[PDB]
Amino acid sequence: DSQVFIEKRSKDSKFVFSIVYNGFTLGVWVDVNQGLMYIDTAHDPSTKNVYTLTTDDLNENMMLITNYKNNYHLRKLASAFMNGYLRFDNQVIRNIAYELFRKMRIQ
Amino acid sequence: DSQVFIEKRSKDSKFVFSIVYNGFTLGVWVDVNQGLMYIDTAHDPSTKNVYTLTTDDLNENMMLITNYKNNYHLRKLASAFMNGYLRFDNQVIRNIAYELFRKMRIQ
Repeated sequence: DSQVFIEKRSKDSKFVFSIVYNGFTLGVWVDVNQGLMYIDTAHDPSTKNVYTLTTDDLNENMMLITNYKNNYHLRKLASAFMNGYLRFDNQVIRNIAYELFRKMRIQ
Repeated sequence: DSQVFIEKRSKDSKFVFSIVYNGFTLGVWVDVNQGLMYIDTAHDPSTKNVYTLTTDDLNENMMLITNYKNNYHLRKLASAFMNGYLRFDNQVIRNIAYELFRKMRIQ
């Protein structure tokens, strides 16, 4: 099933933040020189940049514009995905990221 | 009502494309040096870069990822809006752009 955006994170990529989506944690990583972002299960368990996203959406984190003040890393994620710069470690992660993205909105 | 992202287009801004949303035409313009994009009613009636967006959405142009191949200018629009780089000529235009954005999705 279309393993095109499927790349493992590069040696020089750096951790930036995590998303806990339902209860599953996804680590987001950046390769600065390449201009690519990667979503993997690996993460740093002590980071300040953590975002709880849930299917029912009580904290409104699926609302990119409602929460502009607080959600900077999510809006970048969504940009990178739309501008073609997001990479996923696995097809499973990919299917999870897709599902996450499907319930986001620009309001 | 919050006239913050309300700026008229700059002297050096250039036309890039239009969106016909329901039947109303919006011209999108870029100021390259400032890194800002503007939505106004002005447009170039002979451009090739035209995108028909409709509330019921038959052509699927509200699906940023479904139509990745064809919708490059829309994905940039949505990026600019989320990264804080979109400006609107009027509050009316703004309310229209907001409404347009509300029915878009990342699928």
